[PDB]
Amino acid sequence: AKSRTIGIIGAPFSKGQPRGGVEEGPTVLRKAGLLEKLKEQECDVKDYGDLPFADIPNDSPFQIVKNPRSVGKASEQLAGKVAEVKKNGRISLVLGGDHSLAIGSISGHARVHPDLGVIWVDAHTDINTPLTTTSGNLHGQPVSFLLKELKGKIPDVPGFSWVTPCISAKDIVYIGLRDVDPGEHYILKTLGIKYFSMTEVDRLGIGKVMEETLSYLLGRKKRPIHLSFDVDGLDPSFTPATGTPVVGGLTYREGLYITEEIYKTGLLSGLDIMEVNPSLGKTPEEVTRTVNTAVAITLACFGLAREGNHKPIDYLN
Amino acid sequence: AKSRTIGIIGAPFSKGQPRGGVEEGPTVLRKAGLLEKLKEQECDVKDYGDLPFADIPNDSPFQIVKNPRSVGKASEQLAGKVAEVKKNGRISLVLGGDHSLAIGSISGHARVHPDLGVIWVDAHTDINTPLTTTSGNLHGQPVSFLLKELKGKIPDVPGFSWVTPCISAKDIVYIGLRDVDPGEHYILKTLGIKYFSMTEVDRLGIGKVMEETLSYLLGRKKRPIHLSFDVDGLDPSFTPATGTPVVGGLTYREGLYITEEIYKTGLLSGLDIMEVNPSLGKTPEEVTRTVNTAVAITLACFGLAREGNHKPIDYLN
Amino acid sequence: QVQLVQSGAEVKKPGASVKVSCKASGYTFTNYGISWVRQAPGQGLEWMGWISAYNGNTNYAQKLQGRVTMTTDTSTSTAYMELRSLRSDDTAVYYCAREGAYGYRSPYHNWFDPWGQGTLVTVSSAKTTPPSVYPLAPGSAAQTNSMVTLGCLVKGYFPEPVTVTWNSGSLSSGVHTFPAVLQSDLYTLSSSVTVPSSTWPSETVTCNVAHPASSTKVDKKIVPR
Amino acid sequence: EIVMTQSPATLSLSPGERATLSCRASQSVSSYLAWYQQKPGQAPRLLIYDASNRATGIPARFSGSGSGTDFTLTISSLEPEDFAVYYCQQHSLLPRTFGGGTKVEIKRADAAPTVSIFPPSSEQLTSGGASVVCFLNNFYPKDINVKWKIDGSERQNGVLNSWTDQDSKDSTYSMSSTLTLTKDEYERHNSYTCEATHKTSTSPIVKSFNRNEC
Repeated sequence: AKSRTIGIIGAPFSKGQPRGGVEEGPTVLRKAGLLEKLKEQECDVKDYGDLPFADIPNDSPFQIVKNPRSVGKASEQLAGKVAEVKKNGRISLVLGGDHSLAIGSISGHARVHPDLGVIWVDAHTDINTPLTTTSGNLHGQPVSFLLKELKGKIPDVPGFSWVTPCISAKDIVYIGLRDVDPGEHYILKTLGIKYFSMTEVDRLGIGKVMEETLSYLLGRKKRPIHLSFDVDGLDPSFTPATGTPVVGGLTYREGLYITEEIYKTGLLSGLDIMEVNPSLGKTPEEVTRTVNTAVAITLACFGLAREGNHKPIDYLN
Repeated sequence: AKSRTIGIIGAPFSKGQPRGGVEEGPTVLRKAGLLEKLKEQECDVKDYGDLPFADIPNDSPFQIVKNPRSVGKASEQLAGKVAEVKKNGRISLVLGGDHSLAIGSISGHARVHPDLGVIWVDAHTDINTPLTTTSGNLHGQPVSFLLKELKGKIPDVPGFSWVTPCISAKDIVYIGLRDVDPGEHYILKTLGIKYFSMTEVDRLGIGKVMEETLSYLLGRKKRPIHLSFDVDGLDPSFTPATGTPVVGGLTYREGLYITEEIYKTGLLSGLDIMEVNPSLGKTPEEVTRTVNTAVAITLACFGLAREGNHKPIDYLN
Repeated sequence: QVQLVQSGAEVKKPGASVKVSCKASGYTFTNYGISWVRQAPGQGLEWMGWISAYNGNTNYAQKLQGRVTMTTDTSTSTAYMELRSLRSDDTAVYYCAREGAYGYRSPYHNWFDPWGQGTLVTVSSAKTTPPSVYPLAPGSAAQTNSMVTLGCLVKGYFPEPVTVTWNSGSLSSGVHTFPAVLQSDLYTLSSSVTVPSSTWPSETVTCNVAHPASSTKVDKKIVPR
Repeated sequence: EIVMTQSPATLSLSPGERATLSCRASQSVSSYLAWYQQKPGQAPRLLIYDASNRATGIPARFSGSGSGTDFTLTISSLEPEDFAVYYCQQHSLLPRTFGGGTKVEIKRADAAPTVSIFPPSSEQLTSGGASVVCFLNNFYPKDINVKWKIDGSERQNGVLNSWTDQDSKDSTYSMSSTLTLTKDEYERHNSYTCEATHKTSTSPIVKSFNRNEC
């Protein structure tokens, strides 16, 4: 079909967040069988394999941003691979890893489709500059490189010289914001980004939230949608084995509803499953709940509706 | 600012409910740092300290109501302290303890503002008389002393001779009722109190419930609002270390939404955090979830919106 | 400056907890997370848990799940570490150090730079007993050699440590107070020396041993025979 | 449960040239481990925070390398105050094991131990014990085995040994051969012997006494 034609791109990268272990991000999302659970329904899955990420030995930090050249090279390599799989007409399923990969995962996606939108399901806004950061991590700063309206307010970080800004401020929608910096909320209200934080999700319900999201991004003109999902955007009772768990977020139900309404537009054209950390489960059953949740999110992105799916042939014979 | 000017009043009192341990109610809500988590945003926090509660040795019971003089003296002392901090223009953050303190926590609040309203978030209605009770506890009877329409149906309990009724029947709104006596529901339907039990919360959603609550109390005239929150009004998967846990209640999300919509009226003028019992957690992690939940509820009452908060100065420099 | 102060050197038999304060000064608390690490004497440093001060995250270690509980006290910024079902393998120095909260607002930190000064924890059911100093010193006779030193033993004291000086600490050459060693009967043994030669017979030297946990002093006058 | 292995189990280098060390991981820690300076009886002072970059008050001379399996700690300007039990620590995997111990000693010409043996007291005979220790003092390096004998027949299960930290001036070591018997076992035998064994001692130094000899 046009949709559910998946090119999986693994990304074992952990130098944008401190809690290591997301190097085994694609390892666990594949050994829990994302491919074979995609291959029941008609998903032409082509595994492009995990990427080889080089290890720069002289990784001198920035002022506050630490390990910047590793993230620059990893996101440049990932943006090349994503533009490769989007010139093949597939849907770039990137799965990591951490949100420090989303710089390349959206830049390479915009090398093929320059007028996309991003639905950013995360607990956090991830919109810090290298100046407004307090953390100094790059799993908290992907969006600020990608917005066109923050050019000039971003210093020339070592490694990010290739990053051309790709999306506008009014072409990114947040869902599930509940842990926002003061600097992040100042940027979020200055640029006027249409966000749906947990206040608005509790106000409207996830049906009205997804309706207003799809009317905001697709109501003007049909265009590709890049769900950059994150697994702390769900509640930690569903995904506890994630890097920065923030309590009281989206349920497993509401997460599946977001993904199903993105699928039934028929314009999902890129997906990110980030921050899966299979070593922060206090039991391995916690890791099992996290990875089964992320697998079910990915499957509901690519056609597994909870109502069920039938092949269009007769079964009553 | 006008709001978020908090005068904290501790209240280590446990003689209105049988499960002792809420004597260490303010002890744990302060050693989890409610003050310092208030002091990031501009909250002029002034700790008025825990109260000294005298121990009456000849505490003879009533017919069914047991320990009545201790609750009478504790609520008289607390009502004096609350009227003291409301003549200072602050917001009376009372935190206990148990709902047997809410008699004084609303009487002293009405010594300064005689036309207030109460949003009563509890699993229970707490509206028993000393006659209609079966429990004989006073954590189940604060509201009946405070309603003006139950004068004459309340016997002269030893200790409660000072209690002048303060609020009317149509100036109190319940949210989260799911464990109601027959006597309590008879009073609740005879007086016509506008309650939002879990049937109406599931029907309308917490957005429509809080909209109808604020339209019911503030739609006629601007007046102070006294959120008397209780931590069994939330679901026991979020606050298990409470005195009378009733399953299937408000989520952590819906609880934070109630508090945020009370804040954004700009008329919150008194707060109660009651029934926190740090010895009923079966693990200390259960106590940790309870106290972090109650701290997050209090912070969202006093300005911590989940969208984030910025100081009104430039950060992009 | 950035510090961590601990208190105090406590001994518990197999019994109740070893709740240890770790007072955090200098830096902003609720912006980093204090971990804890044990050290048996002459051994490595086994990690044993980490609380965050952002929001009370437990995150304990393997082999003790279970035994440790760890909370915060973020008004007065101390951090506590309890233990349950104590055992004589827990004769360790309990350090507390700061990982940094691995939440989202907390700065990048992986590397433990306030470190607390350590806490002497020996878990044993012996009783507080005064020591018993047992030397001799024929200093200085001439048995077979030209270098006859003089030394003492310290027997049967609990808990640690003793303080052994020679001629009230005035005799200083060769002073090497030997660290203790635990018996088979859960008691302790230690020693010390100075170094005279065989050519100093008029040196009546007393080892001045004081064990203040039993608050007794034994000064041993030694005469050769 | 990553086991961290340190390749120099012991080390003894003079005030002088480089004192390069090693910490080998079981996995790829990938530029995420630290180095410490635990002097005995003290808090382990941090040397290097994440494989390099010289943490905040380190004097002038403690660079290092890593990235990402076996990491090297270099002491280029040796500075003999730095004789401390160093430790490496992985951080970016749980649980957080440390290294093993890299006890950097002091180098001197190999000194010979002074061997002497001492009887129980008469006040011990009023208390009811037997306590004989063969003492060895001012040697280098540490390795000495000491054997006890019941007039020639060997002793076990009471033979205890104890080492000090290395002295600052002569840079030597000392060991007591702690041994305790009972009063009834003391009067049975007389010739209580001590068999020393040091690298400087080509012959085993046998120092003995007799009961009530001196």
